[PDB]
Amino acid sequence: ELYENKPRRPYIL
Repeated sequence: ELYENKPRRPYIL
């Protein structure tokens, strides 16, 4: 739901 703090690259490329 709410946007949480992302770490590195989630799964993007």
